[PDB]
Amino acid sequence: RKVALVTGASRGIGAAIAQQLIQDGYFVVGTATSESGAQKLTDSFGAGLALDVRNLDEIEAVVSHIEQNYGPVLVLVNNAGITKDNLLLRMSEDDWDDILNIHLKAVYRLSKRVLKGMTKARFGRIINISSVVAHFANPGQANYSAAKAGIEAFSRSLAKEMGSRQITVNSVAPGFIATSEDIRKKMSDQVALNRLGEPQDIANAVSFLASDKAGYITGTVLHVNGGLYMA
Amino acid sequence: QERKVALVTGASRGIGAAIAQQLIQDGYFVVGTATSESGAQKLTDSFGEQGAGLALDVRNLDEIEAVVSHIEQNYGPVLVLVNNALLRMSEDDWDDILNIHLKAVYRLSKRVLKGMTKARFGRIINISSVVAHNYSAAKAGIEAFSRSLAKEMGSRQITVNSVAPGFIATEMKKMSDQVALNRLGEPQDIANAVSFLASDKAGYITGTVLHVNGGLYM
Amino acid sequence: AQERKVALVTGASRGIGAAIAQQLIQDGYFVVGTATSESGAQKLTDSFGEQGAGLALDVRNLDEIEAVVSHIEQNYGPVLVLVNNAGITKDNLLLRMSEDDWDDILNIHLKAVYRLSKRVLKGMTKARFGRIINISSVVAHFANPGQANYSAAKAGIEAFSRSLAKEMGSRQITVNSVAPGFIATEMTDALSEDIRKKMSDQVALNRLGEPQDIANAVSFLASDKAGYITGTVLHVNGGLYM
Amino acid sequence: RKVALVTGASRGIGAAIAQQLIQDGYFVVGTATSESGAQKLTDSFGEQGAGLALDVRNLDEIEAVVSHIEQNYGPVLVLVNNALLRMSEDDWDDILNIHLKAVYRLSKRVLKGMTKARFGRIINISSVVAHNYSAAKAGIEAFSRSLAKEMGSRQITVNSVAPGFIAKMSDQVALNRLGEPQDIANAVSFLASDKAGYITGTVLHVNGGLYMA
Ligand SMILES: CCOC(=O)c1c(CN(C)C)n(-c2ccccc2)c2cc(Br)c(O)cc12
Repeated sequence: RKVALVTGASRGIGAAIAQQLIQDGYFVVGTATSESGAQKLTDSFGAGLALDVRNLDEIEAVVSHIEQNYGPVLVLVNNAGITKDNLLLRMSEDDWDDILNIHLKAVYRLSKRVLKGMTKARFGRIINISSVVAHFANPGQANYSAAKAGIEAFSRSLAKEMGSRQITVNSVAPGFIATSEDIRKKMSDQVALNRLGEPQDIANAVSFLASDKAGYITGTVLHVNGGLYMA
Repeated sequence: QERKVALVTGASRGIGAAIAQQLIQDGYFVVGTATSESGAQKLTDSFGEQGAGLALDVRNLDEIEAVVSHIEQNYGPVLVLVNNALLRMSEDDWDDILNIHLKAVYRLSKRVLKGMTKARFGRIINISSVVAHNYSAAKAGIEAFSRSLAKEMGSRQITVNSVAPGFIATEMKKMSDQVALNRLGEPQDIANAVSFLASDKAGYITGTVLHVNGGLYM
Repeated sequence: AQERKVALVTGASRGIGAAIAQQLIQDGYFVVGTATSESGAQKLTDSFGEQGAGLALDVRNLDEIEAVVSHIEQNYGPVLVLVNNAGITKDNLLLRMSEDDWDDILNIHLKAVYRLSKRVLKGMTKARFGRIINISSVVAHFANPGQANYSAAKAGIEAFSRSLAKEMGSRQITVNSVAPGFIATEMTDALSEDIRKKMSDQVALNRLGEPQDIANAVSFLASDKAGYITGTVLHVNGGLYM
Repeated sequence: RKVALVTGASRGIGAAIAQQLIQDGYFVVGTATSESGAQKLTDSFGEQGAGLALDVRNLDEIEAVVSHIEQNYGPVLVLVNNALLRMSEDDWDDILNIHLKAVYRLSKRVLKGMTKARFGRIINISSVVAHNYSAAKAGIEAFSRSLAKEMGSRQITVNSVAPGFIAKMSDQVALNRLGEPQDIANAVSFLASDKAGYITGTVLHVNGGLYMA
């Protein structure tokens, strides 16, 4: 069983991805911010670990541990949902740094860390979860938008570098995903499919990318937003 | 015949052939079309029980309508439609290129629209051409057109997507140096993309271009 | 007395930053440019004459940024054209990209943009006039290896610009990005030739660009002739990326 | 003076574009669908422009007009091409023919003169937003890129300009107001000049923040 590591697995999009990767035949390590969260994950499967994506030493702890115990990480899903929206005039340095750290830096550190296993193995999937706001301006989301756009760019670069070693690096960019009724309808009017998304939709795409069926897809953003944004 | 019907234009060889074979494993009844009767006869032989080969020249509108009607009568509504593949040139050559690559897609999409609207399910997938050994006009045209169709067909729960191959093995090779994964694709790689798009796992993906080129272009 | 509007151009010593600063002068802005050293700043003064002023600034340091903007308002006027420009790189394959290679590049490019942007808004919201032009790069969209940190920073700049353009619209402040491609620079001058040609093969126009090309683009957006363009990316790459 | 051809110059955006190109210093030939319309254009241009009748439907008119321009005024070095559902094939054929077929023919026709002078600008303006992924607009934008790659070798630039709301609609716009024809003419004048020599294959959006790409 190739092992797959899914950060932010406790709920929503992350939970759906970890479950789906189980069904796909992967042994799945899901992580959560606190130890309450990691044990549930242990239960939902039958391995969860607590990880703060902001800390380098924790990241080194978890990955080093997994390679000893289960096997080298061969599918890495970087998923994070935390937001700290504010208009720029009201957005603090801490508000900026936190979101940049949790979304973008974490992708750099974990992607850097797993390369070794993937390179030896002749096989690798790094799948980064971005968002449609990387491309759609929404106010109060300066920090979140920038982080997600940075992840997509990062993925393209990393895809060039590691392609020789048969490792694919892609981003999946969810649209309006479910998780005020008027706010909901205004979001819906924009989507061509005329509805909001569900985490299963993202899990389905990540599963595809994670499989042998997507061995020739790399350096791409796969959009899953029902026509909200086309490109 | 019980299964949902998928129609794959130009299913004779390579990518077309591979797409149609996959859609069959996926559980669709597949009608693969070739330009000539001899070509369609071959398809019928190879699909066997779970398909049929029909002759179609995608250029003629009456032939387009005749073929879908024949399918509608014999097999069932067309729920999946896969349209398989220098401007300083003659005007005729250009018009021919856009009749085949763009007008046809428009015609077949309009033609099958009703059946998909009724079932409230539909897949339209357009395969752009293989890269020669980026900003090609046919590809660009086709991808811009998929986005627009997708905007219109969306309310009815129909997805329109294109799939862009890079270098795929035809026959043949340092073109592969240009590819990040460092090799040429296989037709099956495009087949796998189409199958994911064609299935119930891709219900919220539309207006998109799914690139299958190993990082040739990003 | 000085009666021109003030433009601040960060990283104006050489290449693209230099050309931008020289051109905005010709456009009739009073241009303050920055350099990484006091000696670098001096040269800018000896170049901007009585039409501009040089200042030393390490864009990674917040206090230093607050001090410089404060000093501009104190000696020259509010900053109504902000051009965030930075050329510094720290290339490496992710295998050998350290934490500091990452942090430092993200701080110089993306962070600086956030900090300087934020510090000049109110001074722009007051005069109801405003231009923030953020220099991006084509490697934000054009996969390039060994530049993961620089590509992420630049792509982030573009998205940040879109988001701010939305919040600052009511106030008549435009926020755009300009994204140069393969521009002949001091750094591009150092490379081999079959490789510079390798770069040019990819460009549709079949040549490398000039800093003046980027200066021309920024002057246009900075001027009264682009008052209805905001939240966009202006690509100046000769067809490298379409 | 270098010659600029501006189709559909009779009113609004096309009119503003022709006037700005004159100020910039080009000799401007504006086209109108009928002969009186062309005469009107001629009157308004003073002695620095001319008006010709051209119904862009007919390719045959394009040969006569460009030839007419070549013989009387000079070679065309700047060419501005000015401006959708389930409807009959015919409506589609007509829109495409105006928005895309005419452009192709015009672009092909001025290509040798631009090629010989080592200078060229083709600038395609898409239609205003009504009242995004509209087919004519998407098509024209896609077409401009393809033309850009092919024509780049000859130092000819091909770009697109995409207006938003040009004179609530205003509430959707970031700058909170409608644009003016002059907004488009300014963008066009920039691209048409020696300032924009390294810009090709792009779409210059001038929508006040309506859409951000
Ligand atoms: C069948 C509808 O599409 C077209 O007829 C053409 C398109 C595709 N666009 C609309 C997305 N294109 C097109 C082709 C390549 C790139 C962009 C647009 C056309 C170009 C010319 Br010229 C023409 O006469 C017709 C079409």
